[PDB]
Amino acid sequence: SGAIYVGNYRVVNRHLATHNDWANLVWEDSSRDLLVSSTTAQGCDTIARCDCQTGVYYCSSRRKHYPVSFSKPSLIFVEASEYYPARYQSHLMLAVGHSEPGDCGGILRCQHGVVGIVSTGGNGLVGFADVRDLLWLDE
Ligand SMILES: CSc1cc2c(cc1NC(=O)N1CCC[C@H](C(N)=O)C1)CCC(=O)N2
Ligand SMILES: [Zn+2]
Repeated sequence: SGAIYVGNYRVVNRHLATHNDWANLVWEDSSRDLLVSSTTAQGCDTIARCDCQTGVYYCSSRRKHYPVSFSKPSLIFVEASEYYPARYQSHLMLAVGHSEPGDCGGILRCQHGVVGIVSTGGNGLVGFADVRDLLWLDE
């Protein structure tokens, strides 16, 4: 589990979004596993606007933060699941690191702020849904 609170928005994994998220929907994209809903309070997370390929992520299955090198946002094949058929997920960045399904929502951050959230994993690899291109989260 896990979300990004910036301004009047809440950013979560689309496959984990609540009824409240869908009732206050701003934008969703199944191909990125992202959903953004509106909030009544002011979130204080800062979004990074950079091309960093190093950062730190929170791994709930280990109650620990891990430093990682990660790839640039790209289209990557993601095996079928209870939430989606087999498909290419866009804007995904991979890193060598531990992850388990309940780890989705863990934040990835660089020295410039929030980079994205855990969205995929499998065989000593963790995938992150990038959020740095969503310039409207700030405005
Ligand atoms: C960190 S998630 C994860 C971690 C692990 C495993 C599976 C997942 N599940 C995943 O990749 N999903 C399902 C949930 C929607 C995901 C999606 N974006 O379509 C795709 C298998 C065991 C393991 O070592 N790590
Ligand atoms: Zn950065």
